[PDB]
Amino acid sequence: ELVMTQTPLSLPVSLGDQASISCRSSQSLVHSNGNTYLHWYLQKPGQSPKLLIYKVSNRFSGVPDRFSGSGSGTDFTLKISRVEAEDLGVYFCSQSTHVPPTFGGGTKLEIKRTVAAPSVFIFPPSDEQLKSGTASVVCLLNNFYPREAKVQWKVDNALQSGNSQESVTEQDSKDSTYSLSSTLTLSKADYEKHKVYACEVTHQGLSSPVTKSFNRG
Amino acid sequence: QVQLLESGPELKKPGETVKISCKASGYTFTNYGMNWVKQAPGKGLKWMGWINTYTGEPTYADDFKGRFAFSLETSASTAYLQINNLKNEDTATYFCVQAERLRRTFDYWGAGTTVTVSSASTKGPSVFPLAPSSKSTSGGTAALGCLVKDYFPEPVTVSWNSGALTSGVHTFPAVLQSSGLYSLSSVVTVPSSSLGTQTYICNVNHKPSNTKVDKKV
Repeated sequence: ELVMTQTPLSLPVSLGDQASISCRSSQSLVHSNGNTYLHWYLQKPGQSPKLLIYKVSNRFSGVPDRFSGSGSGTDFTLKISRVEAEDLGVYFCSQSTHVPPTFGGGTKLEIKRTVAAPSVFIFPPSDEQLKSGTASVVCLLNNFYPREAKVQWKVDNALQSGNSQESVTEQDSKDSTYSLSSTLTLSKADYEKHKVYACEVTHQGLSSPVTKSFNRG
Repeated sequence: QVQLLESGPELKKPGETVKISCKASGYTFTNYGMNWVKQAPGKGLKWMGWINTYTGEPTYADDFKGRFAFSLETSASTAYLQINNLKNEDTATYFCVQAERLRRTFDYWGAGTTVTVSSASTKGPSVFPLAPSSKSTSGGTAALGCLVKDYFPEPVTVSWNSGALTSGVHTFPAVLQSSGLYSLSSVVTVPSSSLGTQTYICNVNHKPSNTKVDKKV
């Protein structure tokens, strides 16, 4: 199997600016017949992928000329002059030269803005939930940027691991930020077995990791 | 048009069989190879194989030789994908893709059919409040939220104040718990001053179980 590695996993961009996504293949995609079957697709949330560029530089029918492709053997590049809102999504490169057709891992084009530290909130489990044998502790990181954040849980100062799940929203349309929730789940007994519950958020926008906490339970 | 219309979403249990269809427009049916690609939640794109619309011969990718069957109904211009002895790992969105020989590209993609394999039984969620910081009432912006946990299957819809409240609202993507049950939280940032005057109710609806709950927070 041939491997296609798309360099920019995520590409922050300002509207109107140029975007450049890279694709590198394990082997030369130069078929022995001459052609180089390296194509580019864009897939938007909830939608099926869409062919943009084929055979390195050929724009498929209907595709805006601001989209262009280059490259020759194992290295290829897709460029988008003047990025538009409708251009935001995941770009996949794909090869059809070798045995089984393979796709790159995808590059997410996103809106680049200023750094925003998250607003951190912590919620203890409700009495109604505890009353059912479970205890969920929720840590909220509100409207931050970039997406990278670090939320470490601590129960009576002991660092937790493996007992939490976190969800993240898509970049906000108005302010271009992200929000994230981290849920720490414990049995009621284990929950009532400790004092302080705290989530420590460490984001590029904070001067030093911030931690919010409570201690009942 | 190259139109490709796939069948509805499928909810299955391990070991069962599924048959997904893809109706294409005639007068071009035999002009493309009918490929199939899988996309597991947040995973890459995996080519499964294709079937010759001119001869009816399937070619399966190494990773899909065994429980997968490519078929066609040349009369109804319809292509089918069948997966037997279904596994959790089959949970994905399956695309029916028309491909052209010369360009060797994936020209038209179907909408994609979502298949969810699980042993879980339909279950309405439990809705718990995510109370705004009490020991910190007047401090600018308040927390506030609802934890909608342990439900199956997706989706769930959550509004606030019957829809009058949308700004600041962040409803996170569900997360599959180790129990095989989904859980999610919907939060909202309000002014601490509004706490006590402005009442907040999250409206949670789970159609699969015909469950509807309003929770004052």
